[PDB]
Amino acid sequence: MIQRTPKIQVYSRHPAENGKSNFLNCYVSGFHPSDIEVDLLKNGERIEKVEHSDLSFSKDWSFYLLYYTEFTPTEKDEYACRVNHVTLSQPKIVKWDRDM
Amino acid sequence: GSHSMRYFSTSVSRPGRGEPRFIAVGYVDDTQFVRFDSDAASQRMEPRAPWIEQEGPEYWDEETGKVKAHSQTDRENLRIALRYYNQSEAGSHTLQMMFGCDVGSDGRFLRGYHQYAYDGKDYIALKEDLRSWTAADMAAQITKRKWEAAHVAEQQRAYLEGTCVDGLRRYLENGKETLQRTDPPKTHMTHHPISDHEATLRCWALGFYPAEITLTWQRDGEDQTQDTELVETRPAGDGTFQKWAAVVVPSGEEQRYTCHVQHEGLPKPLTLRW
Amino acid sequence: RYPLTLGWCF
Repeated sequence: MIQRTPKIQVYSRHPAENGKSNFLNCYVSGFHPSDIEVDLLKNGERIEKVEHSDLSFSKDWSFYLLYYTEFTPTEKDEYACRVNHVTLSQPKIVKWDRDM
Repeated sequence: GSHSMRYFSTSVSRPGRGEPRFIAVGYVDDTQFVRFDSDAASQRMEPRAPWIEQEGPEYWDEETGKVKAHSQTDRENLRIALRYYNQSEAGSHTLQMMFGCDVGSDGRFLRGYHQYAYDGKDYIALKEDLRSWTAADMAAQITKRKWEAAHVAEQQRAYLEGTCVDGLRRYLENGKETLQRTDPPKTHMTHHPISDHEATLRCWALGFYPAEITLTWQRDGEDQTQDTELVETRPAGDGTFQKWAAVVVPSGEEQRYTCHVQHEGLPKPLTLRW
Repeated sequence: RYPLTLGWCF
């Protein structure tokens, strides 16, 4: 059984507008097996009210999940996704870029 | 146009840690509509879209019964798979299943699917004629012999060409407004200096549905693949998708490049220029 | 319309 490391994207549902209501997203795809850990961070500290979609998969049997939390972006605030998985030696951290 | 119904299920053994975890989800096209989780306390097929809520408690009983039963079948299938391959009970294994049908615009059958993967690898599939099976290996030959003897293909084909396509039609009505909708991409372009010698031109496609889309770059009306990055199409969280394409561009050249955008929701393709 | 899986034994 080959194992596939996830591909990760962190990004917002709508283009950021400081001081406005948005959703922060982290999308994990192309991975296998299904057990994964995904956290969103605000200034380095795990965010708690985080929800996720139901486990599904693509044509090549690889898994994908959306992790999302409601947030308000500012000029000052830092956000990130943190993903661990069997294929990853240590947790991977992916900083949020309002443009990628 | 065409529409599709799909069910996806995943069983994961949890050695030393109790029964296997079973998650199944159902989809019409790119929209999810129901789910079942073996570990959840409710023990029912739950609704995951608004347009499925207008279904009676008969529906919810029948579907609960059927999905709950499949979890037990796949739970046993993992035990069978271990023995077939003589694999240690200590290791966790996954069994995935895909099931569904495709219809054309007129609502008629186009295609049906039934297939299994063991540990990420093709195990057994119903061929397109829906009368025969493709086994991947010696282990699946055993399963395929069982299924031929029992005439699983004849049962599946009958379900696939009838109860599935009928089910699909029915679903496309109840959520006509969610499902037969076409949301065109809201597109735009950004620019990021890398060095005082190079720049990133990034072309965006946002809030579109369904998920299929094509983004191309072009230098002087002629295609380009060199130095382009194309991220994977992604859920926005609201039933829509996003995608973007970038190119590295030497300073002063920005206006030689065009972005091209194709989607079912666009009456005409889009061309973007910095 | 979840499939009829009774016969899907390996």
